[PDB]
Amino acid sequence: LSIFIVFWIAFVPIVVQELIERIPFSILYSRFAGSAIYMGARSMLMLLFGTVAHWQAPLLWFWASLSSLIFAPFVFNPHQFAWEDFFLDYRDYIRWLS
Amino acid sequence: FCMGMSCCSGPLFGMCCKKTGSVMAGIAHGVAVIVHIAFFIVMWVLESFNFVRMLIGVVTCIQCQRLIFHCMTALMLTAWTQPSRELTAKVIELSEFAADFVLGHVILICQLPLIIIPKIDKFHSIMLFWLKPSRQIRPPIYSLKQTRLRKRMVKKYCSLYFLVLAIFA
Amino acid sequence: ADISNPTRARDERPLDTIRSFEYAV
Amino acid sequence: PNEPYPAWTADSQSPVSIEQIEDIFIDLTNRLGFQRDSMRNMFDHFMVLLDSRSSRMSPDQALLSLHADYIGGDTANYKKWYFAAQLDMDDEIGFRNMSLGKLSNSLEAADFRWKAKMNQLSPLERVRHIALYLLCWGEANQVRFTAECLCFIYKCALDYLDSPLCQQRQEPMPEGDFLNRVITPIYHFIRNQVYEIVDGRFVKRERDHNKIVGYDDLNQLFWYPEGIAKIVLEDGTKLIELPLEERYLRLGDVVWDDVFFKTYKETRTWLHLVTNFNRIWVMHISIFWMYFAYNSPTFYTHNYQQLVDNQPLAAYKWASCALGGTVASLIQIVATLCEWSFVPRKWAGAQHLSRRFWFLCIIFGINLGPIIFVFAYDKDTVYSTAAHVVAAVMFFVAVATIIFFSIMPLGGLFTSYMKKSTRRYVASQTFTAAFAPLHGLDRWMSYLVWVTVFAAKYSESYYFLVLSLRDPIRILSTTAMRCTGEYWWGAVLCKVQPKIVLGLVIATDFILFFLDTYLWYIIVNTIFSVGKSFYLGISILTPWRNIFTRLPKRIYSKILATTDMEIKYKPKVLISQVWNAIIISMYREHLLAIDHVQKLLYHQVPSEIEGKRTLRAPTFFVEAERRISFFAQSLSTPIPEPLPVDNMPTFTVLTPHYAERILLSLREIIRETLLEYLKQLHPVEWECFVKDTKILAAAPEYTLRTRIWASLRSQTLYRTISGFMNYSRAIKLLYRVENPEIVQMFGGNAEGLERELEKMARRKFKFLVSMQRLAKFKPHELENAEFLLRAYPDLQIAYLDEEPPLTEGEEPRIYSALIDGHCEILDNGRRRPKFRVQLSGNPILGDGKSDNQNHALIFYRGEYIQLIDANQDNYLEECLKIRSVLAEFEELNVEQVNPYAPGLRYEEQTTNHPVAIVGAREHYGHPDFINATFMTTRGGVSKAEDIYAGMNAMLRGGRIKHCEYYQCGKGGEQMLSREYYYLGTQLPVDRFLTFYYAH
RNA sequence: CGUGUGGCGUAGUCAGCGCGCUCCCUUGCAUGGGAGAGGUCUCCGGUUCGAUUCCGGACUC
Ligand SMILES: OC[C@H]1O[C@@H](O[C@@H]2[C@@H](O)[C@H](O[C@@H]3[C@@H](O)[C@H](O)O[C@H](CO)[C@H]3O)O[C@H](CO)[C@H]2O)[C@H](O)[C@@H](O)[C@@H]1O
Ligand SMILES: CCCCCCCCCC(=O)O[C@H](COC(=O)CCCCCCC)COP(=O)(O)OCCN
Ligand SMILES: CCCCCCCCCCCCCCCCCCCC(=O)O
Ligand SMILES: CCCCCCCCCCCCCCCC(=O)O
Ligand SMILES: CCCCCCCCCCCCCCCC(=O)O
Ligand SMILES: CCCCCCCCCCCCCCCC(=O)O
Ligand SMILES: CCCCCCCCCCCCCCCC(=O)O
Ligand SMILES: CCCCCCCCCCCCCCCC(=O)O
Ligand SMILES: CCCCCCCCCCCCCCCC(=O)O
Ligand SMILES: CCCCCCCCCCCCCCCC(=O)O
Ligand SMILES: CCCCCCCCCC
Ligand SMILES: CCCCCCCCC
Ligand SMILES: CCCCCCCCC
Ligand SMILES: CCCCCCCCC
Ligand SMILES: CCCCCCCCC
Ligand SMILES: CCCCCCC
Ligand SMILES: CCCCCCC
Ligand SMILES: [Mg+2]
Repeated sequence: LSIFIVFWIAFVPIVVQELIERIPFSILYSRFAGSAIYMGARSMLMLLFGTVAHWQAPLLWFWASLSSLIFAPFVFNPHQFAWEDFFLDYRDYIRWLS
Repeated sequence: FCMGMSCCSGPLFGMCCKKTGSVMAGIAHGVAVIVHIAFFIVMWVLESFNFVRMLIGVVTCIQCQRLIFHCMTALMLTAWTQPSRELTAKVIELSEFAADFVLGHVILICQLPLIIIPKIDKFHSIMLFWLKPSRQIRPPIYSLKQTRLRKRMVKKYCSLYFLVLAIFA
Repeated sequence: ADISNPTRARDERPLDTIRSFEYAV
Repeated sequence: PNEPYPAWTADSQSPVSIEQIEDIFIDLTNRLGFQRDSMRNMFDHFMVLLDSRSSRMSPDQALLSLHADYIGGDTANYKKWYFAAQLDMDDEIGFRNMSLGKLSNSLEAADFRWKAKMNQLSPLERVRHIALYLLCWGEANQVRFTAECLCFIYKCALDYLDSPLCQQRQEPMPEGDFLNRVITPIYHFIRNQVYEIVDGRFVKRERDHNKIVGYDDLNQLFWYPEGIAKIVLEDGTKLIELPLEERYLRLGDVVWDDVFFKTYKETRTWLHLVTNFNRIWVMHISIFWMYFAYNSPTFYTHNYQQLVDNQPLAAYKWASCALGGTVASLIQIVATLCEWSFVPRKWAGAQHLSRRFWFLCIIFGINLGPIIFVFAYDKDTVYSTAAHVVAAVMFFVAVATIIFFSIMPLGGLFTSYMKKSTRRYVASQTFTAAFAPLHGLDRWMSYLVWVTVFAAKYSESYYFLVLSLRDPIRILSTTAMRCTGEYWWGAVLCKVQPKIVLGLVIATDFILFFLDTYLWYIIVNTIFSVGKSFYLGISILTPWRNIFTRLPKRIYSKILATTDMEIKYKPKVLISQVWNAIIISMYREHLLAIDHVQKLLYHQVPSEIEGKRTLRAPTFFVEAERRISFFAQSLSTPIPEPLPVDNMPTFTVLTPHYAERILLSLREIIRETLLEYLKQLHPVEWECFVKDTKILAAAPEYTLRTRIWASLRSQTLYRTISGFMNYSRAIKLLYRVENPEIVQMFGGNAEGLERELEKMARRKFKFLVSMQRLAKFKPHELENAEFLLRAYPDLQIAYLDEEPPLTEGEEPRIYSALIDGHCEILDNGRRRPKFRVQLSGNPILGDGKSDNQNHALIFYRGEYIQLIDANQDNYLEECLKIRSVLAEFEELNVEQVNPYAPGLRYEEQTTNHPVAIVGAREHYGHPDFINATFMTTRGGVSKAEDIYAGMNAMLRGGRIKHCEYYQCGKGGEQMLSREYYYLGTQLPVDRFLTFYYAH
């Protein structure tokens, strides 16, 4: 309860800023690399262990916050549905890796 | 082993593989996954149905590795003397690359049910109406020769993607 | 001929220069 | 009229003539060997200053005020250096700053003598004194970044001039002597630590910054007599051994590698965190310990059990709670220990730290001794009321020490007790702790905000620590998980799981304790901000048509300076002349259609047989819409009244340039398309422009006008120039509307009236662009630059140029040059400069724009500077309020008094803290507008770059303000700096809390 | 009947100078230089040692 009230208070400014105005995979991934990705993956492993061993209802809220944290940059990318764009981005990411 | 393979012949490396670093990177990924599965199985030796006693083991492994790397970096901050530093950097870079690879493919695979359905296109384009500019220009005309190679790449890379998915499942 | 600016005489006083700038307009 | 400085020359009350100031300048130049083409530059600068101040006051008051501002007053920098580094009076100034609250061979005696000497000078002597400083400031090159070095040089030269040595010399000093003998060696030292000579080139050498001496480390040597005493000649003798009048002649033998050293060093970052912000951990951690110990009996309870509900003695609760004092003392000791490793040991002010340690230990002791007496078993077994009174006493001693160490700043704890002759402070109080105090209602508002925040936070944290933690602590700490454990270690890993869990629980609550004060800060500010609206009377519920209907009267009262004008016209005939101007300005920018304009103008179409029907109010009062709406809205807030444009001061607009594109090339227009992109992006503008083409019209003219149209929509310099040249036409319009006798008397000679209007508007406004690559543009870039000089004849450009060495195989010579649009064309194709000034070498040593502005800064004029950048824009209706914006520095409508009057004292003076910066909005602030006299006498306008200028101005003693009716069209390493070290450890508590919770 | 020759324009002796690309470096925009890389001549078959080339069929304009 307490952590979510604090997060909402800190998140009001972003909602205020963005609710008035209404990309290749490699650079997008590198932009968030080392910031709120590796920590998130490490955190969802531990959250999964806690969930499986003993089920507490409020952990149901946590599965929300972390999930969106990883899925925000990709849900907002334009034309992410198209087959051709997705597979071209796959090619570009693979080539950037090697 | 890489350094013992004719290090005195520079052109030999170009003859065999100018970028053998990618080859050893793939090898390192494979060995990391295999050693993972080895620990999974050793933990399931007593655990024919127990899924709780390996997750925390994975977490422990990852934390210990990060601690070791951090200690090595801190020690290095303060003949073959310089090659020692070079190898210390190289191993860390390789481990980071493998972790990034696994994480990225994990992220990519999870999107499959979104793109399987074909109706998501227009419903996503509703956001274009939600967008302030809401202006789209038609794509430039492409020659059929450009279309052929595009289809070939789409088929090939899709096959490779599904092969990776099959391996992971 | 002036040392820093070769295009000006040596003996030219500052008020001569301001008058010249005025006539340049 | 037809004279350069009409406010001084055309007056008969001028105490000193122009032909008596020119020969003063010439005499100084002959005697000390300056350059001629800089003497001319500074004569022009000085005369424009006198003109600007004498157009709203008397000439004698103008000269006296300038002298007070540059050399002799309490708003002078030279006086502050003289009192700190010559009369050795830093500690008394610190005491006076401390005790100003009650105030409102000795400091009073020295001030009395200084005023007595400055009150009896002839005007000729004042002109000479100001002239020498300006002449020195004009050559100083990179020594302009270091002000106290300049003060030392000026003092030495003045001591030489009045001597019998100079006044009997026959021949003059050879030209260029000041720059060769005095200034170049210091520049050589500065450069010889970022670069090294390898195979005949200068290549930057890499080494740690803890061995690099910067501008500040030079500057700080001249703050103490102890630094001045270290300057040594080649003979090994000291400088200060010579008699006063001989030190300037030798100032070329001083070796600067044996003198300058480092004064402040960096370390790991968490040490900086612990030292800079100690007042916050003292107040969080100690109270957390108090709360946690009172509600947690289990750890100090004998045979604890909730079933028997036995409590320990109250003595044990109070003696346990009374460790907050020892915790606070320990934090302070650690902070001092971390601080001792920032500063060199023998440098002045480092003995103080040692004494500060001793006292702290004493407090630690008095706050730990008595508690042991309670916890000694001698009084454990025997209940006494003595133990109870001891615990009760030490509780309030602990409360007292927590409050004391939370309020008082670290630097300045025990200064009043030493009473020693040596340095009582770690850093100089004159140049580092001279904050401008608060007055009035905001001073009480600041106290009230913080009291409210902390009261709410503490009373709320107790009631969420009492219940979320009382039962888990009691259960997890007393359960027994009886097992065998692992015999390799034992059972010690199966009786300890509940307690490890308990430690983790407590640690997460401890971390969460810190996140609540931020929330309460946010909430209380938002409530106070809402509540103050009613007092401010902000009306947003009023209809948009209820602002537009009141617009004309606001225009009449706040844009025009109508009060001075003799009332001879109806207010409609004045407001018409402004409204129509705004509308037509918008129309010509291809921004309104032909049929839209007629809906808005005042009209004269009705009959002229009756003069009353000649003028009719628009139908409006009964991108463009956004601009007009903001104009009308901003007019509703209070605005200061203006002066007539014949009394307004002079100001400059300064711009840097490097690599940006002046105009678009034809290749980038016909290739990839940009034109189609822009047309698809701004379609209506494109159709308006093509309509305009058919209105008037290889086709070179079509090519050029298309190029212009395309450049006025992208990232171009011409867009910015054309935007900011609206000040000129604003001033012309205001001047001609305000007084119609001139327009009447000229009587049809439109040309003569045009010359008159331009001549007045030319002396009030200057534009300056600094290009550092005009010497090596390729031909098409040169073509663009020449075109700009052709479109606007009054624009000015400064650049760098180079000459081959005098002798073979040596360094080439470097000059800084100025041109504008009235210089003639040489047969080489170039223009002759007005001024060329020789430098001591390449001026660009570090990357950035600061060095770019420093070399063109000697060519500015006026009293105020506006700093813009390469991509910025402006509008006429905004440029029409410059007078009201400039009146915000609090100098235009004040009475004048004699600074050196015998009766005045320091506490009665009302001019102690001037305004340094004014920033615009849609103590941080990006500086739009700058007070030039204040800024340019204490370092540059920028430094190696914007927030640091604001913090330096604050530390030196200026004030920063914000203007709410103007808009500017703009579109990690910090925590290791000196500025944080000075701000964190010396501000009073409420200002510190306001500073911390923002940045 | 004509027709998909490297990403486009293509030209042709019974696979090319350009043009992009791709790499390097200089120059504040480029430009210029050095190095190399991208091709089944619409597609499917027949004949000829060998087919853009001789022919049959198929698609698009
Ligand atoms: O990249 C932007 C910004 O990221 C900051 O990283 C973290 C955030 O990842 C984190 O996000 C949420 C948490 O605050 C909350 O506790 O959990 C939710 C999951 O439901 C997270 O999404 O918030 C913290 C603040 O506590 C951020 O620090 C970087 O710190 C910051 O530097 C960066 O600019
Ligand atoms: C199946 C195991 C395969 C991986 C095994 C090796 C990991 C080794 C851990 C490491 O390499 O650490 C981090 C990476 O951490 C991680 O994401 C680990 C979790 C990834 C899997 C999550 C699955 C959902 C690298 O980034 P750093 O934090 O070191 O910062 C350096 C900044 N330049
Ligand atoms: C990250 C910030 C950390 C701040 C410090 C928080 C750590 C809190 C530690 C509290 C220790 C509680 C230990 C409880 C058991 C104490 C001994 C029990 C004795 C007994 O009854 O047997
Ligand atoms: C991908 C996230 C993992 C699955 C998402 C959360 C799963 C939690 C809900 C499944 C278990 C809940 C049903 C059992 C609860 C109960 O026994 O009352
Ligand atoms: C939150 C407080 C927890 C600690 C409990 C009270 C702290 C004192 C506990 C014993 C300290 C030393 C007492 C015996 C040692 C002595 O008397 O010399
Ligand atoms: C600061 C050093 C001493 C610390 C202890 C302070 C108090 C010491 C005890 C003083 C006597 C208190 C008991 C008096 C009665 C008695 O025992 O005779
Ligand atoms: C720093 C603390 C000073 C010592 C404490 C204050 C002085 C009180 C000394 C002990 C008082 C105990 C009562 C004495 C009377 C008695 O025992 O008969
Ligand atoms: C543990 C004590 C908490 C103290 C927190 C201080 C919050 C109040 C700050 C402003 C009120 C004090 C003003 C003092 C003014 C002064 O002494 O000069
Ligand atoms: C500037 C600080 C203001 C003074 C501190 C206000 C709160 C101090 C008292 C804390 C609560 C102690 C009383 C316990 C009863 C309760 O609050 O429920
Ligand atoms: C800083 C992270 C939390 C620190 C861990 C809190 C203390 C964990 C161990 C406490 C129990 C073991 C020490 C006391 C011995 C005992 O329990 O018998
Ligand atoms: C038990 C009554 C409420 C205690 C908490 C008071 C909250 C004060 C915040 C303003
Ligand atoms: C029942 C009220 C609980 C409120 C929790 C707020 C905690 C503030 C950090
Ligand atoms: C309810 C008694 C708690 C004791 C803590 C006092 C805190 C003083 C600031
Ligand atoms: C926890 C004690 C910190 C003391 C730092 C001293 C630094 C000296 C090198
Ligand atoms: C046994 C009751 C003693 C109470 C002492 C309180 C002291 C307050 C100053
Ligand atoms: C500050 C905690 C140390 C107290 C020691 C008492 C024996
Ligand atoms: C005897 C138990 C020692 C525990 C050590 C754990 C690292
Ligand atoms: Mg601005």
